[PDB]
Amino acid sequence: SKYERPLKRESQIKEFELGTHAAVIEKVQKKRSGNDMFLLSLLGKSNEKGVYFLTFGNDYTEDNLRYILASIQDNGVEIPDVDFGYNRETFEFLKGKDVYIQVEEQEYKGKVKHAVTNFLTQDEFEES
Amino acid sequence: SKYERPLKRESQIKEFELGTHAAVIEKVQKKRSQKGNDMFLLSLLGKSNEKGVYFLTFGNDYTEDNLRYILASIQDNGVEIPDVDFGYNRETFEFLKGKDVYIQVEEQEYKGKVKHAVTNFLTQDEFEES
Ligand SMILES: [K+]
Repeated sequence: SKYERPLKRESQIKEFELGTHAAVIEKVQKKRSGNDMFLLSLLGKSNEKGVYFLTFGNDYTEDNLRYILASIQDNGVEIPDVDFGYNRETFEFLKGKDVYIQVEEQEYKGKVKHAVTNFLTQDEFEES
Repeated sequence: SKYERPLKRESQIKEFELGTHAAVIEKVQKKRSQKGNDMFLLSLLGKSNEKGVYFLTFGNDYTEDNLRYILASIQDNGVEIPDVDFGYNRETFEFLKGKDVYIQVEEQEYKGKVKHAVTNFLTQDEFEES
């Protein structure tokens, strides 16, 4: 057969549209950049797919996890008295928790994506 | 203008087809039956945006086993089951939310008319068999 540039595969994977969304942290995976990381897979109400990298070791680590925990808290889950950080308690705790999320567009290397940027509180979600 | 019947629209409420599906427990709602049994109503969202429901009834002989089946399915989708007494309580209500499961849809009869209904929660093995 004469070669013919094939059509792009998985063009119709559901991604989040711009704005705020009620989502679930469907999955959590361990990763490494040097930096220790949790990869958070996010699932939308219409099976939209997004990801968020929680990076440990830096200055924003504590705050970034707090917002996640507050968003979980505001989706009707009690935050226990655990030492939250790069540990197994946290890894397990984040799996299958409802959240509010913010989705903005993000340029990288020419093309544009829809990136999950922040985890929102009840108040910040209701604003939008 | 003279009347012409508009074509049937699409159900934005797309129901589950028959057979087996992977889904997530999207929502849990506190209810009470007509008899007076406490109930959890589980909204299930399939991978193709299908939407079904399930009534977990407490205070009968089928309650304890029904939870095992749900909690086993949650366990096999990679979530550790905590050390709590499961029942009509905050800890159960909160835990079930947001969890991936395997379900089995079948034909049932509501007031005589047939409908697609979520019947069982499958372990990993059972899912693959289908
Ligand atoms: K029409």
